[PDB]
Amino acid sequence: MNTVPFTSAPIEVTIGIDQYSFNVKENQPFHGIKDIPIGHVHVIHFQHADNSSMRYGYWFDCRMGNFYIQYDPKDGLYKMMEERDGAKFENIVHNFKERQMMVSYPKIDEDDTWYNLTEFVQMDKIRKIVRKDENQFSYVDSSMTTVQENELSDPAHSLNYTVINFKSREAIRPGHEMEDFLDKSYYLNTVMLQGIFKNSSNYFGELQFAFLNAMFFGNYGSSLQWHAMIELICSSATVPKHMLDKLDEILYYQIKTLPEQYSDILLNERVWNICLYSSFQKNSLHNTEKIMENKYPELL
Amino acid sequence: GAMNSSNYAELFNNDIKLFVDDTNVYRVTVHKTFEGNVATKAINGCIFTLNPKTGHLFLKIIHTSVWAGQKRLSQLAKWKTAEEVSALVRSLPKEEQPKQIIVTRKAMLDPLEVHMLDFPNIAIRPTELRLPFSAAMSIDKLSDVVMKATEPQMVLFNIYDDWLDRISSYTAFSRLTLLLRALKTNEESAKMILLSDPTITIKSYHLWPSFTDEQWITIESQMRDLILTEYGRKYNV
Ligand SMILES: N=C(NCCc1cccs1)NC1CC1
Repeated sequence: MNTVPFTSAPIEVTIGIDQYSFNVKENQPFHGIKDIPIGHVHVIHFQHADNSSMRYGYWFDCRMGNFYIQYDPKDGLYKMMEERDGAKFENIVHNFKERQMMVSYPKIDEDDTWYNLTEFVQMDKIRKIVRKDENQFSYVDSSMTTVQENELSDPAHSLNYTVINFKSREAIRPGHEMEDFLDKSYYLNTVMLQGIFKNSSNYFGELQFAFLNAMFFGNYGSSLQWHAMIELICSSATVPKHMLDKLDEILYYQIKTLPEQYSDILLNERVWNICLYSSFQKNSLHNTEKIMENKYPELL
Repeated sequence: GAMNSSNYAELFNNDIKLFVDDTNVYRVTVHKTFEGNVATKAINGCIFTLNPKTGHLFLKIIHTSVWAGQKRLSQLAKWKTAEEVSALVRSLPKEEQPKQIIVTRKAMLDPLEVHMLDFPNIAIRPTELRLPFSAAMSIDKLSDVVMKATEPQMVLFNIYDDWLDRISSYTAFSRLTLLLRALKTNEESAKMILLSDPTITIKSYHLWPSFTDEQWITIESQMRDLILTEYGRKYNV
């Protein structure tokens, strides 16, 4: 179990760690988060009490270094940093734990939610979507745009998701216009899976990472990417059976975890109704259809 | 985006454009089978592709053989249309290619956009105008060439005959749409109007009779009456 110490909490903020969150009052004696499960990526995220505008945060993996949070009063945000002095870090964490100034990552033992949301998410792929090679952790926020969004303005601050566009020459083979537009199997299996992602684990990883950014930060371009990657699969007549089974489980946990109160802004009515009731895979997502119908029958 | 009453004069400016109408591509008769079931028999169709400024009509005849062994023909017809329009543009010199293609039904938008991905500078647009191009098969010479065809064939027409010698393309288009609206609302009455006077003939290289300017005003008035007064017989006013 690893630890992300905080130098201090000078400004009132709601802090999230994975799907958990808690309120820290301005100048409250908060010095970080302990007992963080090793083996998974994690996200620590922030929303200031005084400006709910701008949810931001850091993707990190405690196996890749010792990380801490420190408020910057010039730039006005909680920043993640790496401590290279290993002895100083263990010493710091020991003192804060001894004085019980840290909240415990509150994982119930029955609870595989976070594993199921991040099953295919790897730090190394996150850092290829969020480019800032000088840090081992990756910053994301509400307002960052995607490479495809910038094609329709600061490139260093973009989310480099895989561009999916159903009316593109990449998607459509000359002479198979109708075939490839109505059955996207070629684009899924040959262009994307064999060509770009190499395997379905990498595809699912980007899909899961897009959902989580959309959900945690209200990142609109991530939400578009998550739906696009679902729709590409559901609109393909020929999909490996194992991918469909896994997709059903992935979406099931994503739908289970979504705040009921933001379903209206995180779920695209058209894509979901198409995927569950019209597409080639309309009969292949039993768990997802059942939770969708029982939790958001309005959307349908 | 779309094309409607507000930007109507754009049709007659100097940017090459084409209207594409697919309503006569897939045509069937419905009949009873010996077992008493119902079956369709397809008949020849056509794609109606018109330059509204020049009157140039590219009439691609769709022979029934193109449906043989195919399923979901109404959906296929939209993609075949898009394939044929795309082939036409590719066959034209660059300086004759359209800058816009306006489809008369929104269901042609995606099939045409996909077939034209190679031409990202050609705008594909729908329209809110209810244009009467389906009545093209009520023009006798166009119907004749479509029904007689034994193979895929493209036939070229000027749907304005020689009218642009005397009137503007705006007026020529207004006349055409009035004639087609009339043929669509009451074909027999419309054709009676057009041919009643045996002395006004259709030249061999034309589609419509050789009316003088005065006779066209009379004709145009009679077509407006028809459209108002057939509207009466169908709608008790
Ligand atoms: N009317 C024509 N040719 C010129 C008129 C045009 C319409 C469409 C493009 S050019 N007929 C030719 C087959 C003999």
